[PDB]
Amino acid sequence: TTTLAFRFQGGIIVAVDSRATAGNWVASQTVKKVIEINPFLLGTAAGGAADCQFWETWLGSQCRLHELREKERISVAAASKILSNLVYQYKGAGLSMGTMICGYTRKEGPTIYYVDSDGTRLKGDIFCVGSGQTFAYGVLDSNYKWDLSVEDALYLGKRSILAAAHRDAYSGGSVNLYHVTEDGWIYHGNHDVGELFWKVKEEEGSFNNVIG
Amino acid sequence: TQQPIVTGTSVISMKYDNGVIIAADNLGSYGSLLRFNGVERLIPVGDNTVVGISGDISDMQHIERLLKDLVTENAYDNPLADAEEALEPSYIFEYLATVMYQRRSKMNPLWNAIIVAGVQSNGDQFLRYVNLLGVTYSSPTLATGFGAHMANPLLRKVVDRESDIPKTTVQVAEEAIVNAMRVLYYRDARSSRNFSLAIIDKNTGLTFKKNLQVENMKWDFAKDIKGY
Amino acid sequence: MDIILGIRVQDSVILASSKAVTRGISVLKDSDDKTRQLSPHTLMSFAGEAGDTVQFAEYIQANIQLYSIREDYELSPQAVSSFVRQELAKSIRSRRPYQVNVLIGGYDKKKNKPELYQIDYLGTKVELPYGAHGYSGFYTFSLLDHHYRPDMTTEEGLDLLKLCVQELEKRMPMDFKGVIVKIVDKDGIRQVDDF
Amino acid sequence: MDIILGIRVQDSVILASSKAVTRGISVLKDSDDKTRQLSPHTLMSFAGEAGDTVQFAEYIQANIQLYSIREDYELSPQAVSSFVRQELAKSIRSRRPYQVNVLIGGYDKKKNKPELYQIDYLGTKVELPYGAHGYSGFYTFSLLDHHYRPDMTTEEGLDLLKLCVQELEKRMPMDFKGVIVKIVDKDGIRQVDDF
Amino acid sequence: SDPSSINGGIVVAMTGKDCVAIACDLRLGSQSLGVSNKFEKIFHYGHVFLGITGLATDVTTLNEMFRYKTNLYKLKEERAIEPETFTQLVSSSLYERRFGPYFVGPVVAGINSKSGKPFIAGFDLIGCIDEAKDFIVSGTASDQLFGMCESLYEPNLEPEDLFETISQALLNAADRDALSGWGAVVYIIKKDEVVKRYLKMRQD
Amino acid sequence: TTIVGVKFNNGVVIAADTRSTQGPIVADKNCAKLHRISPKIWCAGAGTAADTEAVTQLIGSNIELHSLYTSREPRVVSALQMLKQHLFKYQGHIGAYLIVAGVDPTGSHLFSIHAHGSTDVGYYLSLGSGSLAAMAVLESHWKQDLTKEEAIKLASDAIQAGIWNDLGSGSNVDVCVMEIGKDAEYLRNYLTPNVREEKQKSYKFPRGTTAVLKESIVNICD
Amino acid sequence: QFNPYGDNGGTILGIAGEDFAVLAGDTRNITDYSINSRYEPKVFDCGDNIVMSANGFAADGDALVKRFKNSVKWYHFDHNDKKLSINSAARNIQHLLYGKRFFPYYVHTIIAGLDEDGKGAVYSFDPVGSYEREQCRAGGAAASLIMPFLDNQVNFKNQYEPGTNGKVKKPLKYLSVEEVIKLVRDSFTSATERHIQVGDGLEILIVTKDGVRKEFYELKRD
Amino acid sequence: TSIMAVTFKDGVILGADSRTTTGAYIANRVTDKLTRVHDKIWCCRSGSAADTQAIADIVQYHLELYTSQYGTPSTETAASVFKELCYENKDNLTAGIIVAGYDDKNKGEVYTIPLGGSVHKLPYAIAGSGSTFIYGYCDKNFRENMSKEETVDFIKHSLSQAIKWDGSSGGVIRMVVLTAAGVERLIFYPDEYEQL
Amino acid sequence: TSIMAVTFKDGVILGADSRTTTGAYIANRVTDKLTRVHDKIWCCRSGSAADTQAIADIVQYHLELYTSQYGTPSTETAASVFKELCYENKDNLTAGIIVAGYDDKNKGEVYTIPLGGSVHKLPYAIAGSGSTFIYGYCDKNFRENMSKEETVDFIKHSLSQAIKWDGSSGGVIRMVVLTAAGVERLIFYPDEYEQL
Ligand SMILES: *[C@@](C)(CO)[C@](*)(O)[C@H](Cc1ccccc1)NC(=O)[C@H](Cc1ccc(OC)cc1)NC(=O)[C@H](C)NC(=O)CN1CCOCC1
Ligand SMILES: *[C@@](C)(CO)[C@](*)(O)[C@H](Cc1ccccc1)NC(=O)[C@H](Cc1ccc(OC)cc1)NC(=O)[C@H](C)NC(=O)CN1CCOCC1
Ligand SMILES: *[C@@](C)(CO)[C@](*)(O)[C@H](Cc1ccccc1)NC(=O)[C@H](Cc1ccc(OC)cc1)NC(=O)[C@H](C)NC(=O)CN1CCOCC1
Ligand SMILES: *[C@@](C)(CO)[C@](*)(O)[C@H](Cc1ccccc1)NC(=O)[C@H](Cc1ccc(OC)cc1)NC(=O)[C@H](C)NC(=O)CN1CCOCC1
Ligand SMILES: [Mg+2]
Ligand SMILES: [Mg+2]
Ligand SMILES: [Mg+2]
Repeated sequence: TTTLAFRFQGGIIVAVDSRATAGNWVASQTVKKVIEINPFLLGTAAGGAADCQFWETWLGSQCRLHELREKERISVAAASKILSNLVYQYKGAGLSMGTMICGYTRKEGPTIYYVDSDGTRLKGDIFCVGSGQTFAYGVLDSNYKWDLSVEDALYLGKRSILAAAHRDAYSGGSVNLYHVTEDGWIYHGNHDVGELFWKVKEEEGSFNNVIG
Repeated sequence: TQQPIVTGTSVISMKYDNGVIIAADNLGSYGSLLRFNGVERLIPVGDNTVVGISGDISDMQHIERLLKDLVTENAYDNPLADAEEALEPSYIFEYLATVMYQRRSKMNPLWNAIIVAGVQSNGDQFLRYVNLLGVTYSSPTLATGFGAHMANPLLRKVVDRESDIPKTTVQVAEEAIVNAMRVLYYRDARSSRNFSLAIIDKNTGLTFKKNLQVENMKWDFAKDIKGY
Repeated sequence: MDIILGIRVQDSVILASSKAVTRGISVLKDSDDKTRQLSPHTLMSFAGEAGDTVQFAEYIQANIQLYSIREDYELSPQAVSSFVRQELAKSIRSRRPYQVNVLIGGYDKKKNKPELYQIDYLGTKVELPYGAHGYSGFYTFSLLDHHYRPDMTTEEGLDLLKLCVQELEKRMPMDFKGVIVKIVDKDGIRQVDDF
Repeated sequence: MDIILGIRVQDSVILASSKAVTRGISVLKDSDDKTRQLSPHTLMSFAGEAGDTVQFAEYIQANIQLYSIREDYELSPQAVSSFVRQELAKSIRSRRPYQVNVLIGGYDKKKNKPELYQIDYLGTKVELPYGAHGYSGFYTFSLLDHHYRPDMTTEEGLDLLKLCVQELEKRMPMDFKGVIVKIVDKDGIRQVDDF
Repeated sequence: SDPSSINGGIVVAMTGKDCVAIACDLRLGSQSLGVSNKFEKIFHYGHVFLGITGLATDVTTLNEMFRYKTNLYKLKEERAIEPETFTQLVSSSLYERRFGPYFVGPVVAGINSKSGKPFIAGFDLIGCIDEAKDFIVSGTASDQLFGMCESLYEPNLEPEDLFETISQALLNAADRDALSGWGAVVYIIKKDEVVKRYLKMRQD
Repeated sequence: TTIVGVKFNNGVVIAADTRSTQGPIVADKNCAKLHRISPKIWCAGAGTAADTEAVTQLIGSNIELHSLYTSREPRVVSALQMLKQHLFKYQGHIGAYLIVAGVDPTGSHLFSIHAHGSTDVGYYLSLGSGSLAAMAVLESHWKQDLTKEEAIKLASDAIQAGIWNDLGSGSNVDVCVMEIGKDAEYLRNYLTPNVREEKQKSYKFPRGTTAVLKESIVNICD
Repeated sequence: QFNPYGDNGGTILGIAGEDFAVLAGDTRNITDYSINSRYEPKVFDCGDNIVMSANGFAADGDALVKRFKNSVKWYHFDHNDKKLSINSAARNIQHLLYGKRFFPYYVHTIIAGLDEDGKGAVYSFDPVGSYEREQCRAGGAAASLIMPFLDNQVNFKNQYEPGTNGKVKKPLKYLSVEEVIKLVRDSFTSATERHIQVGDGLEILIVTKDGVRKEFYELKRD
Repeated sequence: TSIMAVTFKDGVILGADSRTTTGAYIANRVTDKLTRVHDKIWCCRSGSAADTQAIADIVQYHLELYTSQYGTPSTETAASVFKELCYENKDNLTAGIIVAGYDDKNKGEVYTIPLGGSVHKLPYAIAGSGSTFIYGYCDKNFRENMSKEETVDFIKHSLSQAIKWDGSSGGVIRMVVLTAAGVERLIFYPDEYEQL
Repeated sequence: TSIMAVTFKDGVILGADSRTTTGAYIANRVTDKLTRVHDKIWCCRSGSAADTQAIADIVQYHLELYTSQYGTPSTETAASVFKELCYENKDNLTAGIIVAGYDDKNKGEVYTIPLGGSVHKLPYAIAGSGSTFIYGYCDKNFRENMSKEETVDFIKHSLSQAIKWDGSSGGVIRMVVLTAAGVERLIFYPDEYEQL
């Protein structure tokens, strides 16, 4: 894995790769690492695959029960804390999860929470999580400004995953883009690295290390 | 977590046209010490099933008691206990297979390898294997321990697939089993000369043979062999 | 030791190397120069096990300087890099191997081309447009994949390098106390004093 | 987590805590507040194992806040510190102990005196004029032994604290991304925004 | 710390009608970090081609070593070494380091200049010769390559057809291995002409 | 591996399967495990593949030099002595398990050698992962005073037992017959009972299927 | 110390068409270097047009299939004989597997059938419950051999349109049941050649709206 | 292994089973564990087959060279050469050897050499895994100055019991008789000795 | 330990040495390893002294309670109770027990229970560290339907050899005779048995 999500002028961008690994064996190239909890909440998946898939869909069930009981959509803080308190109960048992709870509510505004399997829970504007997080940080940090346009922000997220997909051996497949606004999340397509790399190389003039 | 102490070696078996044959030697080994020589490792259940057991003997004796108790329990409130509602080989097997897998799942296994041979009520031959891990499988020929390595190759020359079963008589099948037992005596360091053999036929029923011996052995060429 | 970078541009090779020397819970020095001049147009930066690094660098330096005097001629960067690789390739199957990773930046005067070689302690050599050793590469490679162009100037290369150092200072766990930058071109080797 | 300091002066207690949250080779956050307000005149800073720290701090916070509501009264710093110690003293012989070290800075309104308590994960409590947890103490204790006086003002205490942070930034191996400073006195708890 | 899977890479070779093909990927990494996308693993000494997978320092060392040995061979014999003879030289040299071996998976390919017969061969790290009519595979995606070659291959393929078969074998095998890929090269070898083609493949 | 050796009337026959493995993967489907030490002394090898090849060549080389030195045809006991002393010296680290057989002026012989350097004598022997499957057949069907054609049948049957029942053995059966007073006949692929069936489909791709970036002529000449 | 796990070998394969789906698996069962059975089926009809296989450790595999079959039964009892959809069956299986997250079922599970729009569906699982719908999946010992072949021949990966300069990809299209069975048979014969734990026989279960049909084919027994 | 050597009136007799094991598998059921190092000096081999074989070959070489220079060696001399090899290489060897020989002056002699490499001259000796089961029997039944037929029976009955209880022992019972008359090889098959 | 139990014409006799060891030190040279679980049901104890003692005490309690309700228990019943404890607690026990008893219907009976917890009914049984050295002797010398004097000699000679070879066995030879007549305790000192 490589997953990122950053806050900016026009809301939140969330971008993930789609590769699954079993050692050096490429298990899948078409995995969904973003889970749509509700029209205003997203969850990213990094680490152990069943762990992420099982507990994040479980998280969605707890969020649904909240809005049934409280007649109100759960806050990003409360949603993230349900998940962090859960994994803390399993601390030491060997769960492997690197997650980001992204979403919008009225009281909070656009919010991102990093939650991992040691029980670390952090609010923040920028996070990159997974085996290729460093590669994504390299591109994202060096190009990030708060005043990015929706168009430029979408691309930077896409380009940052591509950067990690290229260098990190345990990342790749395709890029899944999302954009979170006050009106909810919007899906911005699946982008296969097979075509996206050459399209980016040609148009951007980057990736000069590769034989053109 | 166990370690086996007093142990039994190979159990071998095969199908033939009208039924099944099964055999196992009468030894209870204590490591390299050939401690006990009067051990029966074939245990009949009713008049239509024989259970052959290898591995730990204390665990074998426990399984004996379970089968003994199963016959008693089946007879309770059962007017057809000796007819339509008698214990089938398939019932006895599934029961053991359940126990074996439950015990391995509790990290406290019955340290055995088991072959259930018999004939079903509709005349069909039954032959299936189960071990300490709860692993199960069926085949025209089945064998445990060294038997798997040495007996199966010989028995598979007689019955290589399903279509070879109707073509195999009880005379041919028993001859192959007795031959295999001799080969095991030559080559298995924890085997004995004395053994038991059982035949379960759909017509003649259960024939249990005790106190058999390996015979017609080739040892004479030994005199010609000198040094290394 | 820890951070050593390298960038080859149109007309020069730029090497950046961290100044910190740490041991236990103390930064013993913050002005350390992790490099040796092998010849007038060849520079080698190094990083790895304490002691091994300097001992190896100076040993190579002595050998190249000996060759220069003997033949009254400067070895090509390619030739020096192959010599260094072979020494490390011997080393790895010794009783106690040199645990040193190096970058060799040089200007080939016959070809009029800059050259950057990355060699690890196993003796694994590769020519690259940009290189790094240790954890640095996990940030800089992807960054350079994006921002690097082959026809850049030395000034453009230094700005590209500043972008790397800023990213490392932001995301690396350890304080490496900045870097010493050196440029290798047709006119030889010189140090950038204000970085 | 890593660096947490504390200094008790004439009329206040000052707590300094690092802002970095690092995990592997990445600084995930550089603005983290490693503290919780237990009561209006009691502040607890913390450091240790990931997850355990915040989980423990908030658990204590909940308990003290519960007491405050029940009795409509604020517990003394001494009382809070003894409660915290006992929780850690239980913890250490549990199946999975809290691996958290804490500093408790408070102002006792009945005595009109500032108080600083240092408690480690074993449940080892000591009242001190100045305290630290982790590797920080190996630099700051000797420094404060020299420069500390008991009758200092809050401003003098902050300058004394700046002297500590400068020394840590110079000699510590890791980048801890500066500190968040907070002052506990007769008027409660407030944060210094420009440090 | 398993020498054969630190750097990563793959090589494959095939025979056709009066021709042979040998192909390799271009990746060199340090475990998860991809470092170089130009690292070729196929070399040649006269008309005999050698591919080498495994630990990259040994790949380089052995190339240099066999260049050394084939150059002296040619000077003393006054002729180019043949694939069958070179195969024996590789085996001797590897077994010389029996209890401190080079962590490699070499593959010989070429056409005998005298008989005109296509020839391929593979080795383990310790020298055991694996000769084959059809194909040889090597590297971190050897399982993948075995599966591709065993299904896709047919005998007596024409050079142009053989190119498609070997290229598809390598590409699809590489895409299922994390440590292989990042570009690829294919050599088509006829009796007296050799074509070298760089393949377009996914760069992740 | 599965390898056997069987003695008969006027000589000795050895046989072997042709599978080579790396873990669960079949590396070679038709490898040669029968090795010539001298013209009339052949060796079947099991264990570490390179070791059986190297040790048999080294001793074979030294046997040829010895035969030229003494002006005599080499003896099986010489190969046996040289092999066991070599293997013993390496305390089992050279993982070669060999069945040594042949004819010489003394007569016909059959031995086995283990990696640690112990040697056995016998009329019928089997080594390798499928030695138990083979030995089962040998123990069942072997008798004194076998003919040539009977011994070949018994030997190939013992290898077949390994081929079918042992996962470490497969493919074809190689045989080598060493009769007294005659040339040794090496029967490569004596049986081939594992031919691959016709594939359901041809996977010949349309020309141009593969995307190419660059082309170039390679220079192989001087 | 007692080791509760074992490896029973074999390999399985699932392919989905437009109005059908196949789940294939070899019939060989092994431990170490011994063959236990040449015909021991591990692809099962579980009712509601769902076929299932759990390959790896057979004791765990049988246990899982047994539990899922029972899950289908109680689904009917508790929800008025409602048909269990393939997507619902997949999620249920995730909970069965994840239920033993800290003492896992050592199996790679594949199920196949039709979705609620009548289109072919294949779902695949890891040992602890993670799952994903795909057109294509191989599982088990020889998965690494077969899977890349499927990427190439089912999803047309790395295949471009001839003469388009590697710019236009080969278009995706569904395969006929005749074409899919050809690929399955070729996949297994290829895997049997190079993997020692694969062979003996091939059993394919085909699933259409009409029901579940079977087909059996011989494989090499070495 | 079960092995033994017994002195008697006319000389000495060596005895051994014929089983070689690799684990519980019998690698050779017709092994010859009685090996000639000189005309009338033989030894019984127990422990590692490879080690005992390599030792016996070296001893045979030493005694052949001894004979070329100094004539027939004593049985004590042979035992000393075995000891020297076993003692000096004790860390790398697993060999329990019984040396037995016939002189005309000294008559029958038996020397046993355990794992350590120590030498022990005895009237009779037993060794190998199966010997543990017959210490009681052999002690109660051994007499000095037995006849040939009595000694053959003593060995046959002893090894029969050792074979019966030890799984690592079996096959045929080989024996070698060393007297002034010469060297005689004897063999005894299961059908005879099992029902003793 | 060396221990044994032997059935004969009039009933059964138990036999044992008297040595208890903590390493190579003899903690007790006059130990009583023959213990009463019922009037005419006794057992020989080998293995851990603490384990066998704790087991024997529980069995004695079970059979006393059995007798209160159902009268005299059979020897088989006693062996079953021993088995139940040994089998179900096999992971935590090191106990090799021989059970011997006299019924009037069943006469003399011997049941041996090794480490695993399996049961084996035999004409005679031997156990303990020193038993290994007398398998050969006991097999060759045992006969069914022996007299009292013959059986006493058989046990005395057997344990004498076991003691002679086993360092973990020694002291006096205790015996317990179980017949219709009653219970008789016998003792035999070194000065007698050593020179047999
Ligand atoms: C990248 C690829 C690096 O792994 C991502 O972290 C990726 C995230 C992801 C999220 C949702 C769905 C698929 C993939 N993670 C993986 O692909 C993951 C890597 C991993 C394996 C094992 C781990 O130990 C807990 C941690 C991470 N791969 C898997 O989970 C694979 C598919 N399954 C297994 O390895 C099965 N194991 C899991 C642990 O328990 C034993 C069985
Ligand atoms: C059967 C196939 C064993 O499965 C035979 O013993 C066969 C013998 C043989 C002889 C000549 C030519 C071909 C084959 N042995 C092998 O195929 C052998 C299997 C084996 C692997 C590892 C072993 O111990 C570590 C022992 C036996 N295969 C090989 O030697 C292959 C070619 N090489 C390797 O697996 C790599 N070796 C390198 C040396 O170190 C051990 C691993
Ligand atoms: C009886 C059978 C067991 O002790 C004898 O001692 C017998 C003696 C003998 C056999 C043949 C020819 C002459 C004498 N010994 C064996 O059969 C022996 C058992 C043994 C193996 C290893 C030992 O420690 C090194 C000690 C005893 N068997 C062998 O030597 C066989 C041929 N080889 C192996 O089992 C391979 N060994 C090599 C050493 O490391 C363990 C694997
Ligand atoms: C002979 C001497 C040796 O086996 C007998 O088995 C004898 C039986 C006996 C002794 C007294 C009373 C009735 C029966 N056993 C011992 O003397 C026994 C030796 C032994 C110790 C530990 C064992 O494993 C647990 C097995 C055998 N000695 C003891 O039990 C003495 C009293 N205790 C110790 O040595 C202390 N042990 C406790 C267990 O852990 C090791 C240290
Ligand atoms: Mg990648
Ligand atoms: Mg086979
Ligand atoms: Mg004593």
